[PDB]
Amino acid sequence: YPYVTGTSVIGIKYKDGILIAADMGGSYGSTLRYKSVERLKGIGKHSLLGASGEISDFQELLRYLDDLILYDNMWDDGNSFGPKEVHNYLTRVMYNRRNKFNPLWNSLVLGGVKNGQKYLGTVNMIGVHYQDNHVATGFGNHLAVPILRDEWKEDLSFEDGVRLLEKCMRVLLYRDRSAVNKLQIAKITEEGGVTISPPYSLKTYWEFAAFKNPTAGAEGS
Amino acid sequence: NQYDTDVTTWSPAGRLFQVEYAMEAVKQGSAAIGLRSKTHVVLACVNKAQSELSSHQRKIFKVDDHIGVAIAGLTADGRVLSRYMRSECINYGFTYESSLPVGRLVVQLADKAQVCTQRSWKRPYGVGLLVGGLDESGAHLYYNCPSGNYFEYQAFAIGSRSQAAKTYLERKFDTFDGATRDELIKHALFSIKETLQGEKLTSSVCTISVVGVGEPFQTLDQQMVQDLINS
Repeated sequence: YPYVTGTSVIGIKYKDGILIAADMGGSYGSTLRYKSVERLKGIGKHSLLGASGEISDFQELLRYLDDLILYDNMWDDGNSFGPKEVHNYLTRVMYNRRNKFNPLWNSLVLGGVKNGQKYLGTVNMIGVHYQDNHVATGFGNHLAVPILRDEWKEDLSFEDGVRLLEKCMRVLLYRDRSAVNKLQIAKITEEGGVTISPPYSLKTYWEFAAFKNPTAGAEGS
Repeated sequence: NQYDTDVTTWSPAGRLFQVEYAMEAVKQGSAAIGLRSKTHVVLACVNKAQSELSSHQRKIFKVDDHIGVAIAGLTADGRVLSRYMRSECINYGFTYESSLPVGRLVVQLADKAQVCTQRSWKRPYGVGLLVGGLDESGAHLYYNCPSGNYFEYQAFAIGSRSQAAKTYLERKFDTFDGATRDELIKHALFSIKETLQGEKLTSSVCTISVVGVGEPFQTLDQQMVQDLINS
């Protein structure tokens, strides 16, 4: 069963690089046990992934990928895994562990840029995978892919990318009940490398007259 | 010689006579040539016409779209190793969906030969390979040896009567660096001509194969090779 689980991890391929956002919450049933669980990591030189779902399993996937990437690096023969190979390895491991009826309970968003070809893709807890311009997991797949599809552009700027991604993440924060206001945006680019935003919280709006007074009256509401 | 008869027994001089002999197997086999450029690797083989009745056997094996082999020595061990490399490249493709670099495949192959070289009750493979394929850094030529050592070369000739080919390549390897595909093929034909004791230039005796940065591994046909020698 999933015990300590996280939530949506949206993804948006923008000009000159890739952006991924994910709140810092790990919930335990209904409680938010944890509110500072960095759920985005940088993998190798050319990659970056976030995970949703069980946080123990995600921490294990990090060990798998760290051994993979260290073994890859120690060769020093001048070729390394780009986003594509890393994502394919992730799909293979997730599917294999599904075949054992012992799944890794996570949903993985992995993306990155290598040789000027920027890749972004996803993997499910049962091996379902696809590579796209913008991906999401969990409720980010209901409440964020509509707005991502609606507003994504071929050459989205970095600031426009951040503002779109925050639009999505705020829309989730309004209506997910599993999401904490803390969150991180991760930037990966060619020749800059991965760069993870410091944690922060988004301003939210509640002062609508209909909210203040459901119905309307001097006494009732 | 008391230390001669087993793989695990170091002689007082520090020599594994069994591995030395396994390396004698390749020096006795039919000759193979190999030579490269920044982007292309040519694998040939002076495959003998022993009799008017017999034919030869396939020595230059494809392994992947981008890696080729040219065994030398016990053909059965060569077949086993080529099968192994083929399956290894296919596994790499299955997992990462990309080409396995040559530099890594050769090291894995050398580890296989070594682990055979170490344990008792086993024997060194007794076949030496000229492996050449592709990598992000271009195209490479390697020589696996039965002893578990491996090397990277600009051009190398192994098998019987290779000195005739080596003494030629020594005087031309320095131009291969940027030479165009056809220049490598012409050089390889000349090399095969040198090792050809009969000195007869015919398409039947020698086989050629080429792999390049955008040229999947392929074996030049009898007619095409005959056309080149006719030149």
